[PDB]
Amino acid sequence: NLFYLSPPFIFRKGSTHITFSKETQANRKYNLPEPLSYAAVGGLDKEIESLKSAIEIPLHQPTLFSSFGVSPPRGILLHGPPGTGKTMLLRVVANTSNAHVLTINGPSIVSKYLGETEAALRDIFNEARKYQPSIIFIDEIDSIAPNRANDDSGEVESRVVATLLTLMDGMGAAGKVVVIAATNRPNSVDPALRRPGRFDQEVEIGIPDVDARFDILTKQFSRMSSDRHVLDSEAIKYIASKTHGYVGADLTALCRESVMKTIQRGLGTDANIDKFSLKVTLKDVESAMVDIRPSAMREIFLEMPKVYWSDIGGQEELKTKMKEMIQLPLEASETFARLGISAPKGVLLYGPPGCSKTLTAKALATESGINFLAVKGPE
Amino acid sequence: KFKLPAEFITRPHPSKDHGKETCTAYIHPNVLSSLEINPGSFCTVGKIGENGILVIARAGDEEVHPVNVITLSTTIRSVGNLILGDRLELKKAQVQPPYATKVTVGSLQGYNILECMEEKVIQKLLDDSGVIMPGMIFQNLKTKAGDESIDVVITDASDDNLFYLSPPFIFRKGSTHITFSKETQANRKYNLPEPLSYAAVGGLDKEIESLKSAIEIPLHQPTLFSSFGVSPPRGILLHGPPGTGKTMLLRVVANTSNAHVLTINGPSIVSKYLGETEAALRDIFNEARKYQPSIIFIDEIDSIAPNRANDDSGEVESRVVATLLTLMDGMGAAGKVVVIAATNRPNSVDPALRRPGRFDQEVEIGIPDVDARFDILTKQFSRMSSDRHVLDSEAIKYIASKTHGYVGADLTALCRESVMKTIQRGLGTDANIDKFSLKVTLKDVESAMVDIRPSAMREIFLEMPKVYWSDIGGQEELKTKMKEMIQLPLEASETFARLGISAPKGVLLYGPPGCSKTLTAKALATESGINFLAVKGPEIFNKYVGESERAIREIFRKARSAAPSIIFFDEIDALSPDRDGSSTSAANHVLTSLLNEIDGVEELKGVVIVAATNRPDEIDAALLRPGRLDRHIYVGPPDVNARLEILKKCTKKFNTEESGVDLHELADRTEGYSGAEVVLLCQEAGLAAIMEDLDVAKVELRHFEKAFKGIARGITPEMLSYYEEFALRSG
Amino acid sequence: RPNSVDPALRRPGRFDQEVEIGIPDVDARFDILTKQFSRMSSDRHVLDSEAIKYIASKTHGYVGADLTALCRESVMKTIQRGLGTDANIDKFSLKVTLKDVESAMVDIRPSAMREIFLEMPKVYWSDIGGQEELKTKMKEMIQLPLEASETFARLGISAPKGVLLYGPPGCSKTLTAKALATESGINFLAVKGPE
Ligand SMILES: Nc1ncnc2c1ncn2[C@@H]1O[C@H](COP(=O)(O)OP(=O)(O)OP(O)(O)=S)[C@@H](O)[C@H]1O
Ligand SMILES: Nc1ncnc2c1ncn2[C@@H]1O[C@H](COP(=O)(O)OP(=O)(O)OP(O)(O)=S)[C@@H](O)[C@H]1O
Ligand SMILES: Nc1ncnc2c1ncn2[C@@H]1O[C@H](COP(=O)(O)OP(=O)(O)OP(O)(O)=S)[C@@H](O)[C@H]1O
Ligand SMILES: Nc1ncnc2c1ncn2[C@@H]1O[C@H](COP(=O)(O)OP(=O)(O)OP(O)(O)=S)[C@@H](O)[C@H]1O
Ligand SMILES: Nc1ncnc2c1ncn2[C@@H]1O[C@H](COP(=O)(O)OP(=O)(O)OP(O)(O)=S)[C@@H](O)[C@H]1O
Repeated sequence: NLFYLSPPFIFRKGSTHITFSKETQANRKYNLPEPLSYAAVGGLDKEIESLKSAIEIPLHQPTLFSSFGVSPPRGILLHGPPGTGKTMLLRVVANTSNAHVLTINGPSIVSKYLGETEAALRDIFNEARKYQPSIIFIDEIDSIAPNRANDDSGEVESRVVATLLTLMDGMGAAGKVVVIAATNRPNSVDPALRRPGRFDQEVEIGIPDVDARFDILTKQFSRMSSDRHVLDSEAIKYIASKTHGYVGADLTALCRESVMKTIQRGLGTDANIDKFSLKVTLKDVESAMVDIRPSAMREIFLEMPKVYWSDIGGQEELKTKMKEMIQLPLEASETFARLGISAPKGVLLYGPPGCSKTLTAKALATESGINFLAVKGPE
Repeated sequence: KFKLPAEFITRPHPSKDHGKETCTAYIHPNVLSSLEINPGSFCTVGKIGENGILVIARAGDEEVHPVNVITLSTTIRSVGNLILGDRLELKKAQVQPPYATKVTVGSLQGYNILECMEEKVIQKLLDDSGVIMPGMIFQNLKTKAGDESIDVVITDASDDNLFYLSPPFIFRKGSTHITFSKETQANRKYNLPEPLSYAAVGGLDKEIESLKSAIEIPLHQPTLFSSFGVSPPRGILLHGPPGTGKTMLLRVVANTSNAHVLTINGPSIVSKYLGETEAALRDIFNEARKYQPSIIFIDEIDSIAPNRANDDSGEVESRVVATLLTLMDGMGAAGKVVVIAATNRPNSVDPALRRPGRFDQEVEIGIPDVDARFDILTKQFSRMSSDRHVLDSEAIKYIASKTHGYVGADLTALCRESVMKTIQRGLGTDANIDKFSLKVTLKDVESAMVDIRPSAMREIFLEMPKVYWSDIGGQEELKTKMKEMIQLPLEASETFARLGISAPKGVLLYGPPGCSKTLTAKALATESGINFLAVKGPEIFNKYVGESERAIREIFRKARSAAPSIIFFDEIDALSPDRDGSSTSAANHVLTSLLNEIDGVEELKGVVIVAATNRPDEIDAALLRPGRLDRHIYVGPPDVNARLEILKKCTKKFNTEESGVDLHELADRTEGYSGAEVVLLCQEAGLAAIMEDLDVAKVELRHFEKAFKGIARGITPEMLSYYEEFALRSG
Repeated sequence: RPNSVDPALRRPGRFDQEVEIGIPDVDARFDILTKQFSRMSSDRHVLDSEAIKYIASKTHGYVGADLTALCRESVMKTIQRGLGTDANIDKFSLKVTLKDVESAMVDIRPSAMREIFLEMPKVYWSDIGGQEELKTKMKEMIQLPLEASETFARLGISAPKGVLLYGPPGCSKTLTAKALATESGINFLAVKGPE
């Protein structure tokens, strides 16, 4: 009657047929945990190889540095805006590397009794020393190791930061141990904790480029079945160029919302329709994208009633020049790049009240595709 | 019933210089019996959490040995680098280790000891051990000359990795063979712990003499003070910026000083119960007093002893501080105990601890200068010693000259990153090269400098392009004057020291919009070599009463740390009203902080201040004085040659050499243009060419004429008259 | 911290009498130094008893433990002087010359003065060309009231304890502050404006 993660069976030669297959993974029926791998991470290629180097040499080839008379780099810190995939990197590092894996999940170690938070850290680092090689993860380091000089950091923060400092570089030794940390606020981490010897490397993990977003979208859509209908490159490339300022969590939300839109369309067609054949068509992605907001833009509220160029009566000169400024440098990038010329990046629209000044700004906002931040004089 | 302790304490053999004892661990017979380790059997000893050494048990006098103490000679203690007072885990050996054929007798003083010594006694000294391993040292063996002594090392043994730190071997006499060498260290593939020594510390000669004076006499020569009737000292407080060598000095003192060593690593003693933190301190000090001479180390003493008047310091903190005070200087005497504490924040340690009898000396471990840095780099590159090709002492001196602001940890990181550049170079030529066979050339140190910023500069995120002095057209006088300040003081330092004069520390760049001011800031940030800080005008201001001044003080602090350094004050007039009666209190206090921090009661040594302004007559006189903003340099609209250089640089990727346009005619045409207007002319011309077609070939004179017709001259004779009548003062 | 103790304990019948062990003045300093130099009594040579009054007169801010540190560092300085003259001179045979106490005073700053971290390179009254009236008036306040204390007590006057230095930028106002820090002898604190 017991409950198992996988059914137990016994092999009895001859009487149990060893039937071959080509499926490279276990049967999907079972909900077996499936290893996360680097192939699921998009972009960040150079950062991924930097993580590989700084994880591999300290743990799996230390005698190379001992041969060269230098200490090993026992620290990596990942910083960059939220949603860029910092915890994804920590989980893939955990699941890929063969090492003792320990985690300080910020507030998970914290206690209201005087010395217990510090004792949790000492036990974690002594376990890492005991079993080698070892990787210690600290997601949101800034939650347990604040600046220690600012006003709100009292004695408790001082003692926790001191424990981290002394367990990384103090009278005690390290061993084949590497500490990997992630933070959205690198400068809120204590300044004496980022010196070489502690978090020597600061592998920045920033917002994706157009190439990075294309990579993330191809890898996200590779997870699905043959119900995509988005041409592996072209449609995904259009979606990647149309996403500006996206970070990667929002792109996953966009894919999930596209699935939601396709299946709600299916329900609106008929309740008993054969959904699985309802390919997510690019218009479903479009309907999804209008219902998501870029990570860097949730707080940019706009009423923006979707102005288009044809609404502006005349002003053909202004329209041509604003096409020059906003559209062309992206639609003809290689030409400007090869001429060594950066397009003009500022314009002043001046004229009597009630002309097309603000309306042209709104038209740029809702025709250029790029983001659009607005300001007013006395606000 | 007898209770078995969980942790034993190392202590020294009192008995003898040498003998068969050299592998015997005397233990309390209660413990020996309880563990069934009868005398003569094989037992293992090791630091907690680590593999163990193999030794021979013996029983100690019941009335002298406490239960905790295990007694070991220097020979065995050298193997695992066991410092007296280290906590041991003792265990019985399940299996007798095998026999080796090779005994690799090394030397520490490096002589041909077989000539300096009679090997017929060396054989006895090697034989007596019974067990043999890599690492065992033998000490103070008198030479044939008698007046001198030698030390010996067993570097390795083998026969022709888990549960054992050093591979244990048994001395099967006759099958064992000597393989003598001058080598001083064990095979690094074993990965034994390498003892620390003072020779690994550089740039702290005076501080090292101070610590040695304040440790040796109080511990190993107390009768000297008693003869004079002065009480011995009890403390040293090492302090200084993070990364300067404090904990390294504590580790070296622990390794080299022949005293019982106890440690308090930050709040390692802080406990949830009401009186356990005080009990821990009292236990530590009673142990120190029981096993004199002893040293009690306290890292992060600002974390177990705050100021006790600070708001956050409650009763727990008060009780701990009181315990320290009473244990160091109270009604009971502490004996021959020296407390060496390291702290990055000396003023957070309670004032009562910082007075004679508690912390007599406070030794500052400061940021290394050029020579201290040369020492550090020499010592590390000597720790390399074959894989370098960085040699002749000039390349390391060059690196010391180039790595400004480095603190000592950054230098270790530089060596490591240079090694990694070597590894990836080797991969760059052979994807399977032998990484143990490479060498780290000066190219690699230079290639690592570009990825290591000083720890002082970590907070200063300035994402700037790469602007060269070749980008700035004209401004030759400005370039010469800026070189005189930025690079000459560092290249011609000896000449300045000889003439007795230091270079001026400030320049005010003033001129009309669009002429080279901030561009020179970027050029310095790229070409200067010395560290660059920048404040973008009113960036510092804050609604609160005392924060806008703290921003100034903090930026100047960060510049002091990273000296030599450049601070660029962009549009400084935002910070410096004229004090003619304006009621803007925050601006006036910012101005006063800036004044008193450029040239005030404390001098500003290595920082050079650059400030750019559009409206230079609005700046205060006290700021423009010599000593703060020494020399005023006018950056005006480019002349014909400067325009022409701008055009040649900007129009390079226009295939102008084909036909149509002629840059000299243009340079003459654009009189009165700011440089930005010339750049705009080129940009708009390229844009018009793109409009006539998406070619990549060439622009035409039609495009330049069209662009010229659009750009208006933003600089007027009133502006130039203003700037020239300001300049008229200099004469 | 007398006020940190509960008032109920600071009541007659529980803590009847409170005794204030204050900071020693010149006479207390001299008594302390006489007794700490009496325990030495033969390795000393400082015994003129005018040398000890001299030292006491220059030990500004010394609280009583600083004087012990002073004697100890004097022993160390004479030790290292002996080693400098001869490589293996018997350290037990040396004597503590007055020069040794003077050379120790350059290292021991009072415990009350240990929170004040001021860099302040050396500057001397000879570096400040001119300003002779200023130098005379600064001496009249910083040194005469300590050199001529008994005369002031006889005439019944206290010297003025404030001076406002004013003038155009670039003259020796802050330079005089650095000169005072280097050459006044007495302790130096500084507040840098809106700090
Ligand atoms: N290539 C990718 N880059 C980034 N995020 C991805 C990527 N692929 C999937 N994701 C999803 O985006 C999220 C990335 O993890 P997050 O933890 O949200 O990132 P993070 O916010 O930087 O880490 P935190 O703040 O410590 S939770 C997860 O929900 C992933 O499922
Ligand atoms: N070609 C046009 N010229 C002027 N107004 C136009 C034009 N086309 C449409 N409009 C309308 O006229 C009004 C002008 O509004 P705005 O574009 O805000 O003018 P405005 O000059 O920006 O006014 P301000 O900013 O308050 S001075 C809006 O209702 C527009 O929809
Ligand atoms: N010759 C040297 N001189 C000084 N420092 C050195 C030298 N060689 C290496 N170092 C580095 O200096 C550092 C010594 O650490 P410390 O500066 O004492 O630590 P800290 O950040 O100041 O605070 P704590 O409490 O002492 S860990 C280590 O990172 C060493 O690698
Ligand atoms: N030789 C040159 N001289 C001046 N400006 C140049 C030159 N070459 C390029 N520029 C352009 O000049 C622009 C303005 O740079 P700066 O001269 O630093 O402006 P500025 O002098 O600081 O004027 P203010 O005081 O900020 S309004 C840059 O964006 C460059 O593109
Ligand atoms: N005899 C002297 N008189 C005046 N200044 C001198 C003299 N000798 C050298 N100086 C220089 O003059 C500078 C003036 O320094 P400060 O005392 O800071 O001036 P200041 O009186 O404080 O003016 P302000 O109000 O601070 S701008 C010193 O830093 C020296 O470099």
